[PDB]
Amino acid sequence: DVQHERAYQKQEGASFFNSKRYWKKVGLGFATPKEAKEGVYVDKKCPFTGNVSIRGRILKGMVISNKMKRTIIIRRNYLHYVKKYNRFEKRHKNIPCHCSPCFDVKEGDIVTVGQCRPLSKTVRFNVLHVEKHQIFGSARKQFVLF
Amino acid sequence: RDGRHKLRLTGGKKKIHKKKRKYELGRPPSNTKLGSRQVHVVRGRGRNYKYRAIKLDSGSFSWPTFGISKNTRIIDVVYNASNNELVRTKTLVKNCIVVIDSHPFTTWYENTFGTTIGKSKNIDPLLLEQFKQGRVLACISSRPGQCGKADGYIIEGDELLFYKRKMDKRN
Amino acid sequence: GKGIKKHLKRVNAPSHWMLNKMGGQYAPKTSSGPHKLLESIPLVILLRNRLKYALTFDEVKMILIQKIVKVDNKVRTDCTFPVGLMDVIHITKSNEYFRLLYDIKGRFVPHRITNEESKYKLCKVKKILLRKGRLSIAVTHDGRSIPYIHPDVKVNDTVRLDLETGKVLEHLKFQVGSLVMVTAGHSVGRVGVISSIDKNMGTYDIIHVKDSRNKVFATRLSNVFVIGDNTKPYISLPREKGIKLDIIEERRNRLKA
RNA sequence: AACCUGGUUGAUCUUGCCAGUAGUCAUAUGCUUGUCUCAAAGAUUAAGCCAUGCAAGUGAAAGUAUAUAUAUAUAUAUGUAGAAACUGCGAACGGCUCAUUAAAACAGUUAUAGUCUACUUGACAUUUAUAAGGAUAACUACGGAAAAGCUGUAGCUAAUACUUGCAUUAUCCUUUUGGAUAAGUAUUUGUUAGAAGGAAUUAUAACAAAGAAGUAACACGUAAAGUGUGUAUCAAUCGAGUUUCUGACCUAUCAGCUUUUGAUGUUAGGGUAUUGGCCUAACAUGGCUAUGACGGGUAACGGGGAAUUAGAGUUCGAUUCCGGAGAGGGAGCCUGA
RNA sequence: UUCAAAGAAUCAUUCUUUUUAAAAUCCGAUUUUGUUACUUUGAGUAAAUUAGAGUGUUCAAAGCAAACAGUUAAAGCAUUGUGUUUGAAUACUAUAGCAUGGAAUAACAAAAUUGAACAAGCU
RNA sequence: AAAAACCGUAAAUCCUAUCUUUUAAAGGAAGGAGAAGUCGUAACAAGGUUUCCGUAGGUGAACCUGCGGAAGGAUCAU
RNA sequence: AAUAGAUCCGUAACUUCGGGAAAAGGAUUGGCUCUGAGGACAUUAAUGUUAACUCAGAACUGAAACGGACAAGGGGA
Repeated sequence: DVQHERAYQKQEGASFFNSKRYWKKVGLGFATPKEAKEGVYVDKKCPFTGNVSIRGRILKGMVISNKMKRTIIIRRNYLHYVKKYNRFEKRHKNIPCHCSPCFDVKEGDIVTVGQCRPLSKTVRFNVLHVEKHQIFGSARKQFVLF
Repeated sequence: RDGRHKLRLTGGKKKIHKKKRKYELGRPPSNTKLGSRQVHVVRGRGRNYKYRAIKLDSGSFSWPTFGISKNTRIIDVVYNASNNELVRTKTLVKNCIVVIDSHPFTTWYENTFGTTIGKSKNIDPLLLEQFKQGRVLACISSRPGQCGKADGYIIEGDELLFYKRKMDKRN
Repeated sequence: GKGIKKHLKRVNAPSHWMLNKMGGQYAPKTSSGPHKLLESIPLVILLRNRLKYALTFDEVKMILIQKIVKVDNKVRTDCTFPVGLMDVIHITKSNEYFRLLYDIKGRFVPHRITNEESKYKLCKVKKILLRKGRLSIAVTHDGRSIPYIHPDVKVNDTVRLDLETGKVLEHLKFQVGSLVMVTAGHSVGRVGVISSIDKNMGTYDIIHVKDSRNKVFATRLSNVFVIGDNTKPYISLPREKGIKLDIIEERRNRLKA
């Protein structure tokens, strides 16, 4: 259940013998999710359960892809100003983020993520909060000012 | 030996300048065998010494349900979650599963509790069966190629049941 | 190799050092020590460019060889020694006492002070940390470590250290009535009563300061040095008294003579 | 200074370019040249090749002197110095160049709660002693080689070179005072309690195991006790490595790239100073792209900046400063912070 | 999808102040009420260069200096001598990032084949 | 201490392949420039068959012919 | 005479787009000891009984040899 393949993080600080489930607060205005607080999953890279600390900067984005295990692709859309023509142009760049199983995401959901230490070759952000959002058409084709 | 020469995030090849720096370094692995204690000294950055253990046979091992540690000797290597070649060649790594002599622990139990702080944890049958066998299962918890010593803890409960099932619906 | 750089080009030197472009290629790289190179001056320019006692680096060395100058009443013989944001200099042969302060244009000036005045040092604590045995040490802007500080002392407080013994005498807090001196900003050198402390979670906390003439200026909390309580500053201030005047009407006082 | 003029016709009005015009911290060159100040200068092509000589050395109290020389009251004591050499530190800075390099480097903006950090500064330490051991340079004698910043053998000798190694404190209580109790700095593992930060598996504390390295067998002398050198840890400082967000020229007669050969991610480990496919094993099929991926070109190091600017712009930036990279081309490695 | 009226002040107008729905704080009166773009102020911005303040390098390019009485001393201040008065400012440092006032203009969110809030009882 | 082996870091040389840049070439076939070549007369006038377009065939050359268009036509019109 | 099986890789001009093609051209192959993957059958999410040779990977080993004999394209313009 909690672990199926040959994979279990110790969940350091869980304590199993004497003590008096482990979770942190993350802070920064975010609320540790109830599913994280009372769940059974074990994630080494979860902001609320593992060793990772959220520090750096906070960003928002559309979930573009959730096809890999516990990580997602977040596309951030923004307007780049071209001085010569005195107008803007739509520009984008997608960033990969880790997504703990406490969060339930789909393509098109709007997530706010916080920077953490480099967890893989390309991921440096952990999703801190998810809001459901219905998308019509391709998620890449969507454009949101965040 | 770190950082560059990989493909970009997109899959594009990156033109390389900036020939290899020393601080990337990348020393060869320590394949810590099981045998007579020999370690070597590695001078890392800042003249900080790292103890690369070529072979160990004993180690500090902890009974965690009682929160004690006693110095025992490693008998055999029986599992590791990574490549099976490591157990087959009997190499000690940070999460290896080893067979540990139980006698120091059983003697300590006799001396402190009597009969075979916050005491009286009631024990379990699945571990004292191994104790009667004389040899017990333990998981390494240190990094022998980094600290120069193999230390670990007895596995009990669900994790022990898991590892026993993995070692032995099964053959 | 790429070890630490040991030279400082003149045009790369800090601006408040006031090193003329044409007077050489290099600047005296301050040795590592109590204060950052950016927010300190070396003794070479303290005794060569400000007091004009020396006409050259060799003359500065000649001064330092005789154990005459002291920084925080102990002998210093390093030419590139950081003096610091505020601290006492004693020239024994000429009997005189200085404190390094900022004028309202953010430049380090030696303020003449009295012998009795030259025993008090205002140190801005920067870190409070407990080591083995639950002993609390305060790391100050000067870079000293003061153990067994009073528990009431907080991170941004200031302490009045006795120079000869290195003991705290009294501490000052950071209320909205506490007067402060600004350290590195556009408003470096001003002295004001703290309008308020706008604290924002995760970024620089800003604090607003009222001058004597009710002019408000905001600054990063790291650029603030509590100098007194609401009664009076605990140090004599340079002749400007930490009041920055508008450029338009400083010209009026320049013209009237 | 927000400017135009000659040229298509037999003549006209247009479009439209050619030519004229001025500047260039923009180079070359022709002619000419009396003063003074001021000052760029082998970048362009050949990051082509180099004779010669110099460019990083260092001892004024403070490691080691019977090479040796000298001086004061009487073979003595103080000395003054000191060739050489050992030891220490520096030579990783500086100076030069711009070949490489196109989200790379660089710039602004973050993080390091993912790390290392010599000199310097502040704190400050723990499991034969009227002072311990061998062995070496310099030096002496005998040599080898055409030659080299080559060195063999034998004999001596020191050092802050190399290596051994000599108390004490804290806590409980009748309660100034008496007895009782206890003794590892970093670092690693297991079980726990928990001033600050935005958030801690933080500081710290307790229990159980290991355990580095050290806490001076060292040198010179200031008030009518000092300094030097060396040392464990913490902090500061001088820095570095990684790192977040955003920003680049031309080209689609480059449209699909990446993925066995790590590509994207999970898990475990190895490695590192630390995080990380950085590497390995298993597993899943991911990742980027017409908002231009992947390619190609650049007679492309990036920026601060330069020229020309009414305003917009266009063009340049090898070159004072900063960052990067390199030492004929590659690769590897020792010492060392 | 929240619009005006009343007063003090230049010359004949302009210019400044207050309220007038509703829900949670204060016993007739005390006070918060989407997100962003955008815009305003800040913060933090190396110098050199640039703009620019001051300064007769004999002028100027410059530089960051300098100026003041003294055919031979008064003054200031020191309780007998100690020179004194100064400057080396400000601005700029993207478009991105941090903080911040915001009424307009733009988006997005929430909004019914239905969704709320209040009172009482029950858990 | 020589020396050896094995993983690794990996210069360098060779073979093969691909690409980029430059370049030789019998012959072929364009374009441009020549002060004054030969042949015709295609276009500009209804240019002596109105011109022109697309397309197809043919001819020494300009060009000619068929089909369908245009007026930029020689018709703004019983 | 030259290889010639099989596995993995790589494969041009040209083209009637089907081919060319086994193009060209590289690498590997034994033995041994192991590791992994691929099914069927019964009990009150859970534990036993049992079968094919087929693939993939790793250590070791040898006079560097392994389609060991047999069998078995020379390619290209």
